[PDB]
Amino acid sequence: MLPNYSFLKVVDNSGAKLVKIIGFYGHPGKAVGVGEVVKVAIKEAKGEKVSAGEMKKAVIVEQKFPVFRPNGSHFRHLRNSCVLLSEKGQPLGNKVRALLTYEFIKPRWSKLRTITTKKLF
Amino acid sequence: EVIIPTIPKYANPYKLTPGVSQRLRTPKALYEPWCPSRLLLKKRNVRARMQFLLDVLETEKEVEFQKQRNYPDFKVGDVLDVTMVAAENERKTYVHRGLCIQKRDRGYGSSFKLYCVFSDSGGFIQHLPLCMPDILDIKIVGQVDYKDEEDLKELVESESRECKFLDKVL
Amino acid sequence: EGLEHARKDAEEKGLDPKKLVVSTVYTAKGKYLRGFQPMGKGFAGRKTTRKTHLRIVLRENASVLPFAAQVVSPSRVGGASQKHLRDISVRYTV
Amino acid sequence: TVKRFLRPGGWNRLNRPVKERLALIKNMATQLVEKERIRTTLSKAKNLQRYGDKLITLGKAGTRESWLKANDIVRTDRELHKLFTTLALRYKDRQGGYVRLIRAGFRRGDAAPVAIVELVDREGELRQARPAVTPVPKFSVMRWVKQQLDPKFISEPAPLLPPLVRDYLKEQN
Amino acid sequence: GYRPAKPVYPLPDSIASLVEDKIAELKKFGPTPEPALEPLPLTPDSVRVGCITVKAGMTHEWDEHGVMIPLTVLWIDECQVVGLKYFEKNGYYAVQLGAGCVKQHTVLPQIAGYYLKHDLPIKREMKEYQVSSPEALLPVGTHITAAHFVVGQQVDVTGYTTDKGFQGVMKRWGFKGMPASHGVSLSHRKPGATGGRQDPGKIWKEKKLPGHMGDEKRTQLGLELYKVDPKRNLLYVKGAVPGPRGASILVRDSNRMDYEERVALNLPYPTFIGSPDELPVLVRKSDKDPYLMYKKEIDYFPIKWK
RNA sequence: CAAUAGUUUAAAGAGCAACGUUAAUAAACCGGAAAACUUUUAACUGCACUGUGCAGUUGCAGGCAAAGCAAUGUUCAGCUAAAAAAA
Ligand SMILES: [K+]
Ligand SMILES: [K+]
Ligand SMILES: [K+]
Ligand SMILES: [Mg+2]
Ligand SMILES: [Mg+2]
Ligand SMILES: [Mg+2]
Ligand SMILES: [Mg+2]
Ligand SMILES: [Mg+2]
Ligand SMILES: [Mg+2]
Repeated sequence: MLPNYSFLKVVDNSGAKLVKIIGFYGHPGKAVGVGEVVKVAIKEAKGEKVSAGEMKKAVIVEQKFPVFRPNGSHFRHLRNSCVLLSEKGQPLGNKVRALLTYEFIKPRWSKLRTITTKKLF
Repeated sequence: EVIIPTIPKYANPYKLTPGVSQRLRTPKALYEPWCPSRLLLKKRNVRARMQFLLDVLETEKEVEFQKQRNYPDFKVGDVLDVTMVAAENERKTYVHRGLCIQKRDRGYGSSFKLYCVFSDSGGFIQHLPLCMPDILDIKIVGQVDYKDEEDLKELVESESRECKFLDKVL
Repeated sequence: EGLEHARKDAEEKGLDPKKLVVSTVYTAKGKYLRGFQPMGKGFAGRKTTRKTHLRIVLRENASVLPFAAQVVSPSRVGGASQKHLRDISVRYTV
Repeated sequence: TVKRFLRPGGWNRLNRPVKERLALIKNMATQLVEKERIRTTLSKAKNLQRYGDKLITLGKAGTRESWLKANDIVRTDRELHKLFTTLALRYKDRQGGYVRLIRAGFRRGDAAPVAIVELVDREGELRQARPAVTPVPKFSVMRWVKQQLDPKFISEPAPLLPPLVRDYLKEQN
Repeated sequence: GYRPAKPVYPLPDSIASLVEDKIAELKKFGPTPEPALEPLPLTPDSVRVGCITVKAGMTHEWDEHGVMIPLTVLWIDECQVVGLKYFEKNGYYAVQLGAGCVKQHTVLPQIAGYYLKHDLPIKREMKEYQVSSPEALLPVGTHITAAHFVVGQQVDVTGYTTDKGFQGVMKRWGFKGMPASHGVSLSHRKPGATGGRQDPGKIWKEKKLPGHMGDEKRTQLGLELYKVDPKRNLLYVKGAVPGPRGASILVRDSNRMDYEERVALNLPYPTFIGSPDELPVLVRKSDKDPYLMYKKEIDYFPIKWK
């Protein structure tokens, strides 16, 4: 549950460190969670691939708010993080330092499921 | 020209307790909450009987669960190994190791929280119903000392010396 | 007090107290004690104590309303209360 | 019965803050023990009746833990001594209901309701209370039912020293 | 309330006799019908009778797929047919059902008189269900039990909601209010404007304002019947049901179901004939996969790549 | 309001709440008057009652117990005490 204009930490190796959400897609409601794609503005980057002031797409990977499962359980992280994506829908990096959860077992996240180090499933 | 009505019979001759499902140390009740109001020796409120009806149903489900599973009596501060099934991933089995930070004893709605830390990703918390069928086994493997709730909360916020196993097994 | 005083007056005149009916009652203005109380920003108000007269007339066999009140006994305290002699063995039977 | 509220404990607010509320109830409880009969408003009487019953329970306990709790409630040493010695032996067999409340109309000035709170077994009692232990007829359904449900039913007052303690003393001496 | 009574006048002697003869003729009725309890075919337009139940509370359970299901428990104490209506006397056909039990000395003589006259217990609640044909009438005294329903169907529930008391616009109607700071003065939770000026010059009817909230009749449609316990007269329904514990709830076959669905369920009609004591506890089976979205793309995704 | 999150120390498996759960895309749903019908010796307070009484005398959210704590058990408190003998 992240409202618009929230700050996120980048967990890929594309060079970006800090981003801010500036828009949503479709009709997700007043907040977005893990598995949704948003539009972000880069605030702090140290690299040649990306620079501060650009606008990119990203996917939410971790959040501090409870994530509920059909069996009645839920889990929580201690940070909010995302991964930058290209216009074709592929990551801009090749190494993700995050814990992948059940949301990414879906077929559309094959590339993330390959470059991620630790997986919960 | 006279029609005699039918008098119901007594289910348990010379037994004063119907034998409803209750915990061992609770004094036995003298009536069944689902019995019609007309056939009761004591006319107790429907509202109070409905509360007692739910308690009987809860105990019936708990008895069946205990016949299916046998878990240890763990406490807060113990390190546990929990075997679970991931319905999302084609019902595959995994084993999780973590610290128990909260335990609620509320009958059939009992639950607990499991805490663990990873090498780089940080802390991770799970809330697990105790009677959920997805859980297959629970075992105690160790203990972590703490002074009070404030000390335990500080430990959780500052991830440290909680990396028992770096990843999940199976 | 007025009701009792009027009945005593009726008996002296030779009327039966068991047939008396309240036939007329009204009030009348008395002499008032005037005063003043201050208000905010220098304004002032009135502070009056009022007084009234009461008149009651009782007559025999006058038209009366049918209202009647039920009467019950008060709480029984002392040797006249015998709730402690109840036998509670009967309620265990069918 | 005494109404239950939504605050911690379900007690009355007595139109006071919690600190002043506890100071008032402790003082009145001390006076009830000393005099055994008090006349006050209905709200203070209802709260005092429920509080008074729980104070007698501590006296019946007769333990070091119970005395410590009571020592913070009672205001006078003489009243505290009476609670554990005299009242403890008085209500050995009575299971609850050590205080009664009877309404007594309205006051004169503010027309507030009033009541009388009194102990339920003593000389000078307003009424005669039922015996602490109810006698059971020898040929009643009640006797048979109690045997089937509670074999340890008490039918007559028990002595201060039970037979087991008496037997032990006799063997010792 | 009612309007003041209208004046009445005696009839002329040349017309009084005629009026009385005609009025009596219209008020003369034939013998009461005698319904027979027998299974009947179900037709495209045929409504069944409902039942009166008591709300017990909420619990939860896990299904065959391991999913947690919230449940509401409804208890049927004693429901019987206590009267009939037919066209000759009332103009339409209906069945009257009663439930509960009360003591004779706690009700008005008018209420107790009806039940005593037919040798029935004094019942706390009474409700009417309209039927389609005279053959749908049930004999007086017939019991309506938990076997009246088929596990896995949909039902409708009606009742009175929980009383909340006198509540304001923010809680009663969800008004936004006014800011907490920036110069606001004693109007944080007030409704604001209630009209305009000289035109229209008044306040419209049913304008939303503070008032009492919480005791009103509401109906929930399309709830699922999860489990049935005929022996103990219990119904387990998924979802929320209006009213607090002990509220009286009316249960009916949902109008959201089509004729084909009712035929497939093979609902009892006019009602279940037999002894419900020797019946087992049944749980509905769902032939669906709650985790299908993890194997196939069925979820909502607004972005089209490339 | 079963579960999850927040909130009260004369505390809690309380109560109220949404950030939580269920349902709806309709001749469905809701409100008051009233014909007709039925019943009656034509009916009419009250459980501390400014939450609710779906509780009126083996009635009860008091007290008391080894008890899940507005539930189970119960001899006490208050409102409202009961019976022909014998055959
Ligand atoms: K106590
Ligand atoms: K309008
Ligand atoms: K509900
Ligand atoms: Mg001045
Ligand atoms: Mg606001
Ligand atoms: Mg100003
Ligand atoms: Mg202000
Ligand atoms: Mg509630
Ligand atoms: Mg209590």
